[PDB]
Amino acid sequence: SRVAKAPVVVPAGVDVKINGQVITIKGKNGELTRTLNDAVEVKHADNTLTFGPRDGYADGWAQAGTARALLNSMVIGVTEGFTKKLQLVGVGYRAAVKGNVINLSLGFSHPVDHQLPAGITAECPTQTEIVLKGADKQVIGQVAADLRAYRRPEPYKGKGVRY
Amino acid sequence: MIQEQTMLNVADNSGARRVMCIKVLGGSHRRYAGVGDIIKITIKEAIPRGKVKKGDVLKAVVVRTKKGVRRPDGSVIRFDGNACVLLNNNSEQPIGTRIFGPVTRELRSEKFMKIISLAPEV
Amino acid sequence: MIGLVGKKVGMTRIFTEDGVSIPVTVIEVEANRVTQVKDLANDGYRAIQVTTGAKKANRVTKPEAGHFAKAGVEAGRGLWEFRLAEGEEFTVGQSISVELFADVKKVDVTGTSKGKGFAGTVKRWNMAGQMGNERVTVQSLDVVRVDAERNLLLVKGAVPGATGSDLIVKPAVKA
RNA sequence: GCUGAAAGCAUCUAAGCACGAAACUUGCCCCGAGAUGAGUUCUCCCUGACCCUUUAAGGGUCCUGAAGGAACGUUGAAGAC
RNA sequence: GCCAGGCUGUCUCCACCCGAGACUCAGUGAAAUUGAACUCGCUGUGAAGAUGCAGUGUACCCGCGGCAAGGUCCCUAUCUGCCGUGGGCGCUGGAGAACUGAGGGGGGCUGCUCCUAGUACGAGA
RNA sequence: GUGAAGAGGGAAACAACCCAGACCGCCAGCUAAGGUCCCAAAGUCAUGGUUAAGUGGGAAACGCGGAAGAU
Repeated sequence: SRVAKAPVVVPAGVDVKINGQVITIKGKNGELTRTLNDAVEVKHADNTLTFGPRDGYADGWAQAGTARALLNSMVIGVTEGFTKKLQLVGVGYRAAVKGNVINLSLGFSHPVDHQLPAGITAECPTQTEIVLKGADKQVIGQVAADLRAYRRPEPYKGKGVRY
Repeated sequence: MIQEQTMLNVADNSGARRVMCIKVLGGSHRRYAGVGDIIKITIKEAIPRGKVKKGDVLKAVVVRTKKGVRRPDGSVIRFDGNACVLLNNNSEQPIGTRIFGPVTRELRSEKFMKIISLAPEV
Repeated sequence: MIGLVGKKVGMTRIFTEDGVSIPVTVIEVEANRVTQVKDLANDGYRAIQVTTGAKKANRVTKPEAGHFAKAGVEAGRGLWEFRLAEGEEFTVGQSISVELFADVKKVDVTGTSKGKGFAGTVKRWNMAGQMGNERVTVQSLDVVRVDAERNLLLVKGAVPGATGSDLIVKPAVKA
């Protein structure tokens, strides 16, 4: 409700198209599409994006707020992108990266390899530091969570992969 | 080989003369025991100060089998009777430093590296 | 690589240089002629129907004679199926040698065990039944020796069937 | 568990939205189209004549007897039969 | 009346063989019972565990071989159910072969050592 | 009151539960209890409300819970 009443400013270089309930956003990073719930109406609102709950839906306000938050995140991603940093605390924890696969060794007898979804770039300024760049917050977050799940932050030394 | 209530000979200077099997280990609800298997035996006759007294319960291993045992090359080395040497759960090193009769070459196990030295007759 | 049908001949132990003689069963695998190809378009699935051996002129029924003539293969004493590995089909009239098993090291042997007489109630149910002459596949058998110029296969262990019994050897899919 | 409020905090879920226990099923192999829902593929054989009726999933007569099977013998590592 | 010892498949585990039955061939051939039987499972009720009453599922018809759930430790294993294998029949002119497969069946156990490693963690243990 | 000595319909079956006392017959119609999605004959019928859990299609005392029922 309160969050919904907040049009999000779209900077230059970002194109927004409202095809019925579908929202298609384009920017420097690349294409993005997202089918929006029918309980909220979204208009172009040049330089902004106004959300209005549809009459007859009790959950309209929360749906509109969530849609506004998602559209704002997508706009911020396409315009500049999203960056995440992960540290590996512990002796012998390597974060070798090659191609579209991240290889890690966190005390397991076998390497743990995670596939990188398309549009996600992995870099290693330091061997123990891994940085992910992606246009969509969801994809980068999911890959980071998958990497973190391999070795949970150990609650006696705080080892493993941490944000 | 061994079965229930088997009669085993003695191949050590521990003083045992007649040893009789009571239980079979090396597998739950196991039927028989082999040469390279641990068996449960007790003593029936002992010298005046034999290391084993009647009713004793301690492990043992068969060194010679009346039924005979096989080899990868088809050898079926067999002996006139069943010979067994007593072992203890702790301090596996048997008291007897002398073994009667020859021994086969299957005693190369981790714990049987100290018995191959004995038994000069092969 | 693909299943081949052969005939059991005997079993022995092949004495190795290190005195580790291994039980080997002997299969004679003549060059099996692919009689027909079963494809998705016609037969609904990928496979090959193959034969082997020779049939007496009187033993070959005219329908079978025409089937072999269409297949362009010598009339073999039996016909069998072999599911393909979704790699590629074979051509009609193609003879398959034993080189395919020369680089497998793991095969499964399917065959009919030696028949046994009347298996009474105690032997079957512990009504009466029977044992043997049942097509069963023993898995995880490694080929010991392969001789293509002699069509000889030695497989570890034992396989169902007596001397002269027909059997099949397939890639060891299960491990 | 990535962003995340409604309810300026928080939360496994309300929107976007991910892994995962030997627990269950395929996957391992055997029988299996009497599966009457009676299934799919390959091959082979028959290419005659006449008469009658209640004139049609009709009947009868002469010739023909294809492939296959069974009939019998040798019999089997097939079987009580 | 008791003890010690040797002594055999009584057993772990039973495996094969020898003679009569058990099965077929040609002939003899009686029985207890019998109201008649086109004699299925499960759920529910019933003078109270239903082959026969209400609901539901499966099953082509008929034979050959028996385990027996139905101190004479009695009462043809007659008949229900039970697996294997056969005779007849249809898959639509007939026949010989190779099979997909709706479904059903079997089992899915577990100890030790070796590298990781005397490693992460852990003040140390 | 019923059975005993009353058939028949309904309650899925059922003798004591509801309706209902069979002279015989005719391929007609109207009712009693019970039903009007079907099996199985009838409204997938009109209006005012409860029901989000298959409670209906089994359950007390007690603060919607209590609630666990027969191959």
